[PDB]
Amino acid sequence: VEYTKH
Amino acid sequence: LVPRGSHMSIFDKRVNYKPFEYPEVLQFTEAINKAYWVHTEVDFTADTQDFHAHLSLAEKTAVKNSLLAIAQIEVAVKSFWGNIYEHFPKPEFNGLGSTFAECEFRHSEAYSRLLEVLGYNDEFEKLLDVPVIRRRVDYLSNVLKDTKSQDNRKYMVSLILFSILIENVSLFSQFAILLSFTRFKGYMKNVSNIIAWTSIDEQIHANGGIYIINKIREEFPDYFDEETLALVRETVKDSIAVESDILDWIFEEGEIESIKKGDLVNFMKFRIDESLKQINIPVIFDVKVEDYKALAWFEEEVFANSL
Amino acid sequence: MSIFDKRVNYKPFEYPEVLQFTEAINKAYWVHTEVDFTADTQDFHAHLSLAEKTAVKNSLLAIAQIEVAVKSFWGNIYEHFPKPEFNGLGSTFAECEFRHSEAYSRLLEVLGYNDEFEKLLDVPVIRRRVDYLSNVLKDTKSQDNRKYMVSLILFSILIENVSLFSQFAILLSFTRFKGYMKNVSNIIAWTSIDEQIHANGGIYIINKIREEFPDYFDEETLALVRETVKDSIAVESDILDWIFEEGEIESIKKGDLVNFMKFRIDESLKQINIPVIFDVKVEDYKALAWFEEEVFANSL
Ligand SMILES: [Mn+2]
Ligand SMILES: [Mn+2]
Ligand SMILES: [Mn+2]
Ligand SMILES: [Mn+2]
Repeated sequence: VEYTKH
Repeated sequence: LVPRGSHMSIFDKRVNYKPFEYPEVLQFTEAINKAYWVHTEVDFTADTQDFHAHLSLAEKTAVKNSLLAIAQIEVAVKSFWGNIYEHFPKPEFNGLGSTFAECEFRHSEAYSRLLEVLGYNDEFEKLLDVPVIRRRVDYLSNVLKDTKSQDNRKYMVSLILFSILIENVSLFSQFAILLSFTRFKGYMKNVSNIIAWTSIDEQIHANGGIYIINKIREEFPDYFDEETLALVRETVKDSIAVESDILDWIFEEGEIESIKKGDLVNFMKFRIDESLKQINIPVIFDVKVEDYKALAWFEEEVFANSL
Repeated sequence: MSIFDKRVNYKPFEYPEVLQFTEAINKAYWVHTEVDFTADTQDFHAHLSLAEKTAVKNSLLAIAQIEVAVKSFWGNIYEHFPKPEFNGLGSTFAECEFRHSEAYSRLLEVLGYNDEFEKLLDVPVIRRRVDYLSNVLKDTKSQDNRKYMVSLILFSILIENVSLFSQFAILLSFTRFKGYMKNVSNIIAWTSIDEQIHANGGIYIINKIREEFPDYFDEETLALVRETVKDSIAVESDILDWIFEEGEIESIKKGDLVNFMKFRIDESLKQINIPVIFDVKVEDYKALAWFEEEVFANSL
């Protein structure tokens, strides 16, 4: 799973 | 205080560079950066004269075999650290991975140099003629078998064994032997520089491994199950048996003054247990008091031969 | 065996010249924590015009766009050239790229551009830069050795050798001609040396492949490279317009920067036996001949 966080 | 109902794991890919989800990574990369060294810094002329004139056959053979044993792990493509980002797809773990992988190439070049300098390239090429080394290759291949496994539980097992055995223990008896020559007889100072610097590096790699294992603990506590803990306990036990026998081969021409096999074996057992404590696994050997203080001089000598 | 075939034994190296590149990195080793930028911030605040501030800012944003990222190319070359020495070359360059990402991430933090960096895809010319960089990198993990070799050529001659160098030049002009941003210019100069070593390492590999598989360097490959380069140089030219969006500055000119980039490309193409594209005249490329000397000066 690919994602962003700030 | 408030635990999250859900969150991304260490195995999921964060795309944005900063902030780091695992900022502590930088403790380990900065320690390596600060200790940075290459073998070209070092000239071994004094050490070869020491070797030629002042070491017995028993001593020469201890040096030679301790270095062949270190080379057996170090003079190789060691692709583990370069591969961790494939399992923990975070920017910080690419940085830890790349940092430790470059370090291991400085290692391979260093020990390759010592082999050429001391004239042991022929003996290194034929090292698999030694029975106990072939058994070391076997236990090393068992540690490394799930290094590239997509199954995360198994990979975690590889990582535990990689960190506590290969990084934290497998080399350290050879490091101690070589250092003993400097500590107790003032010989081989430059060789002992290389070894002290490698020791510092390998401790940092082992602690970095331990950090990652402990993060997996927090996120996936179900992974540290009965079978897995027992699988680790057994592999460690066996591995220490092989490394004890490595000592018998290193001292094949006889025991020497600066260091003893029994002290080294308790030194290894001890550091295994300490590493086990650090990842909340029950101790295996439970060494003393006061055996393991035979080699309590190790760290002091390491700190000393780093200049 | 060939460069694509795995060798098990550590030494002797089949490609011993790898060590010239790894030794260069070793000798040039640096980390950003060796520098403090307080004095640079003071000059930025007090002594730079809006035009100049924007050029500094946008140049650093453009650098970060490439440098503040996971750059997986060098760490993965061993998967294509499975030699102990190329694991060495790859690991040394990969670590180097992490020192870069930490350096430019810090510069963003210190200058207060983290919000703008997060929103950088709002800039049209940047989106065109993402596309061409993506085009270049798309076959980085291809098992097709021919496909990968194109990636390798374009990575080396564009991304390592050229894409950032106009930004490097802009930042160094402040130090050279006005005596400001000395510490930023330390980071820039050290990065420029590292990236030149990376590009040269790529050229070295490319030419080894050419010696062993001349058939890979066919008419279709050479035409694809030249077109991609032409499109990418047009994109980097437009980047310059955005860097100077608040006005032209005294210390460096866009025209000179474009010739600089065109010249750098041609020299790289010559080194790998591909026809020059721009053929820049001596009096044009001499304009930024000070670059190398400034890099050397700010290396200490
Ligand atoms: Mn090592
Ligand atoms: Mn290690
Ligand atoms: Mn870079
Ligand atoms: Mn680079």
